[PDB]
Amino acid sequence: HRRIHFVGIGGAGMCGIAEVLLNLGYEVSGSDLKASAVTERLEKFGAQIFIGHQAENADGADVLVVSSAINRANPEVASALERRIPVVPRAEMLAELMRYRHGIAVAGTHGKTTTTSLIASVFAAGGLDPTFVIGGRLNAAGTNAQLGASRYLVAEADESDASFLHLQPMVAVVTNIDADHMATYGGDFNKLKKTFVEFLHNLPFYGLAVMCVDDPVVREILPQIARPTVTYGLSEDADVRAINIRQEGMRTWFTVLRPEREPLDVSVNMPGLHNVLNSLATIVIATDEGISDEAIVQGLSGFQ
Ligand SMILES: OC[C@H]1CCCCN1c1nc(Nc2cc(C3CC3)[nH]n2)c2c[nH]nc2n1
Repeated sequence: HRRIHFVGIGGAGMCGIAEVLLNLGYEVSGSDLKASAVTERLEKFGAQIFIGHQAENADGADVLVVSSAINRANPEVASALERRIPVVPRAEMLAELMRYRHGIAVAGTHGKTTTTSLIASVFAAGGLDPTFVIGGRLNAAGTNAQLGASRYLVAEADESDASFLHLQPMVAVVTNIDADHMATYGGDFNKLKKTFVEFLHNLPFYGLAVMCVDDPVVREILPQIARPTVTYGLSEDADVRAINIRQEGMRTWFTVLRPEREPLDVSVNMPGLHNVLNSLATIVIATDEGISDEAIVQGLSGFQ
């Protein structure tokens, strides 16, 4: 399959996905109700854009991406269903981008968004210009460069998303495991916890699990993770720990302890121990990746 067609390519987090797919070398087409600077950019990058929804826009497509669900009203979808051209939801195509890059999946009920951004900020300080996914929207700092150009793809992993178990990351963080989304799993918290174990088992044997052992549920499932694991937290028995936490204004300072490394003084421009924990998770990923102490310090502190 070589040509991907987006129904409503302008809106949502549709445009970012199309942009990455162009970067990967696919033929990309899309329809939308109104032309915009978003569709002009996609067209400049090689996408074929149709204004209006007629069945002939899906011609030649090997797969359709829709933003919400399959709508019989929209004729492109119905013309695809009738040719058995698969129609996949936006979120699933978004998840699969990770198979083409060195993916870093940030899971956890709370803190996914700040941790993803901290990671992207540090990697960017290290010259790596990652593409990152927050709220289903693809971003990077390069602006002129196509999304997906970096080797690195940093993405929120939401345990209530239907594609949660279809991510193929190289690195996975679990900041914490809460019962918010029990209804997704029959309303059973034990089922929810098993899904996080399953999610971590999507790592390859050479992958990394980054686990916040300050959360008692993360700590409970730790012995089931049969994947390389680095723990972090304020707990005294974490691999990567924060000590001597202090303040200077809205800036939080602390010293991070790492195995086989000297103590490193960092600071982050956001308050509360949760942003200390977000920094530790970032520090673990950057360290394993070989990023320098200078870029870790610069990425964490210059983060607004
Ligand atoms: O159960 C401990 C959890 C439960 C509730 C939030 C505090 N806790 C936490 N948070 C993190 N990050 C966050 C959280 C938020 C906003 C929601 C406040 N922004 N960033 C974490 C990164 N690693 N570990 C974490 N723990």
